[PDB]
Amino acid sequence: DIVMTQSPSFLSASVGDRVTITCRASQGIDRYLAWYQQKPGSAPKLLIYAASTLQSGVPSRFSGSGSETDFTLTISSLQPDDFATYYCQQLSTYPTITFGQGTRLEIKRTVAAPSVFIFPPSDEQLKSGTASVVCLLNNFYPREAKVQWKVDNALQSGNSQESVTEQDSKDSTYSLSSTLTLSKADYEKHKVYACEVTHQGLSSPVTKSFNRGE
Amino acid sequence: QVQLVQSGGGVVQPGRSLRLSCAASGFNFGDFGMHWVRQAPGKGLEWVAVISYEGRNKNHADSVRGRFTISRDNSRNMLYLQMNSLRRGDTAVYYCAKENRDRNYDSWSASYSDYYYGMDVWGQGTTVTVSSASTKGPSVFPLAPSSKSTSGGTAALGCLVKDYFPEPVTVSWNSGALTSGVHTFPAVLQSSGLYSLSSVVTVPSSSLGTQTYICNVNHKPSNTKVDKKVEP
Amino acid sequence: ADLRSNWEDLLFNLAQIEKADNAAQVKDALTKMRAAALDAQKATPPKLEDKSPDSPEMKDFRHGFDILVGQIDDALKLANEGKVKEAQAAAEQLKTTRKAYIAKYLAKF
Repeated sequence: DIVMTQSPSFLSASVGDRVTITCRASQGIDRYLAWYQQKPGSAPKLLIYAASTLQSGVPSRFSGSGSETDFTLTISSLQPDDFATYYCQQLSTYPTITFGQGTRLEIKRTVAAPSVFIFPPSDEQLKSGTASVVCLLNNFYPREAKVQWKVDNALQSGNSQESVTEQDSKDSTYSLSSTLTLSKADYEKHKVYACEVTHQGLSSPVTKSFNRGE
Repeated sequence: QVQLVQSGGGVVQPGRSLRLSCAASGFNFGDFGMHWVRQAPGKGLEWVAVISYEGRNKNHADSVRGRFTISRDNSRNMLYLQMNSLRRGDTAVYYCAKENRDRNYDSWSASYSDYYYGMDVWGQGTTVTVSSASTKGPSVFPLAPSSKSTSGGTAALGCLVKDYFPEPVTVSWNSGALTSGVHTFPAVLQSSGLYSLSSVVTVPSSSLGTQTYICNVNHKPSNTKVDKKVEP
Repeated sequence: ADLRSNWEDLLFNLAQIEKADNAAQVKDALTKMRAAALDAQKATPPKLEDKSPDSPEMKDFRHGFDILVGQIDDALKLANEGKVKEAQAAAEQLKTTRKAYIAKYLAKF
């Protein structure tokens, strides 16, 4: 099947910026390409079809172009309503249809350092055979943030799951939770557990850490 | 009003089957091809199937062919997706969608007007969760305001909502009154098959001795409610 | 059959040919395309209702289906000989022929 590759996957912009999103087809699809907008919790919305035709009701600041294998979608001057994920869709091989992987458009703002907190396992949870350590990175920007868990200066992977909020309504920052899970037999096998955080807004990586009995 | 209203879905175990429905109104249903499209948790749109205006011609994506069957009943303005041999990878929100006709064309004109011009009207989406897990209420542990959950001006505290199924839970803090500086994170699916999340709030170091903070968790699929208060 | 149903038989069955892994699927799809093409060849497309059967457009319409059926029959003979991928390759030209010879006569009026 034809592969649609959108670029970039993520980009930041401010209200009033001119924004360009590209899609690239693994082979020629003439002009049979459509663009969609999707916000979380809602269905996609058709913006453009036949590569350049504006669906009725879509504001004129959206526009599309391209032929054969290279296509772009342009927003002349952003509005707050336009922060969303955008998908291209090729229909040249109808009735086989394929989508691009999407491009998320986010609000740009100034670098904001994460305020980092760590929480020890509450021992109601201890009495039930497993321990979870949680590290919180509050209200940071940009999204790119590296979190590494040190247990007694020995670092891990394959043992940690993380989650991120969406860009905040008020201040356009992100927050991130990293949860480290162990069987409590191994939880007090060891001694120190550290949450090391790398971020653009921190001069040097920050590690806030606990010890069993902290 | 041109619209598609979906019904069906829910939690279904692997290898079993489910039927999605999509009721259309406000347009000539039997003049348009119809599609199913799905979106797995946190991922992009994936095209699933299409059926011709008449129901005589259809096609399905490689990933569902032989297990999913699109169909329609024009006399009842109904579109169906019959899903058999369900796999955990089929967990998704499923959308039905009407084929768009190019606006220069009032009626069918083969490839000038139909097929190649996207999908203009979408249903509201139906969640399908394929899991062997059983309905279980969460366990709720505090994230106590430490002396390391410190900023010198504002403290952070929260609640760990561990091990529940299925989605969703709801979290409030002291029953609706505290809403500034709240962050409830998206649930993550554990290898266990159950979900878990954390909710946190940042408060002034001032209020750790003058106001109480309780998180109210609610998991309606299990009818379990827990109000667990968070202090040092 | 309705002209739209015949048109859609040529569209949807090309996908069945491209995804096939055995001869039976290819011949079943080619056989439906043949019947759709012969039935549509008997029709009067809506933009040609003012025209005599001896007009260049009507002759052009009817004979474009002759080109298509000839090409369908070449693919079909390969599929009957068990040459699946040769038959699949030969079926790729059907979309080109359909656009170049038939599509324009389906525009409204």
